[PDB]
Amino acid sequence: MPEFLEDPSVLTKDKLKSELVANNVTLPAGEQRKDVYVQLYLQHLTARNRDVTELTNEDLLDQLVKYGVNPGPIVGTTRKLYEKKLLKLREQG
Repeated sequence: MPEFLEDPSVLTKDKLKSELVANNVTLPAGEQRKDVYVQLYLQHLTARNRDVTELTNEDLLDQLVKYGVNPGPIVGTTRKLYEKKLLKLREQG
């Protein structure tokens, strides 16, 4: 669980998606919102890792893939869900 940014919101949606795939994070089907991807990053990492918002859509996916997660391509309303979920994975760290 490599040290992750304490503020991944600075990441783009595509970047967060790769992060989740790089983390072998599995992205549930039926979810395409940026916030969902942002919280998933916080839900998986930050929630256990104890800016993600500045990551670009491309980089955000790179991080999601790293967690072993491969959901649907962040549309524009599910991105927040993934951002929140990411925090959960980050918490695992």
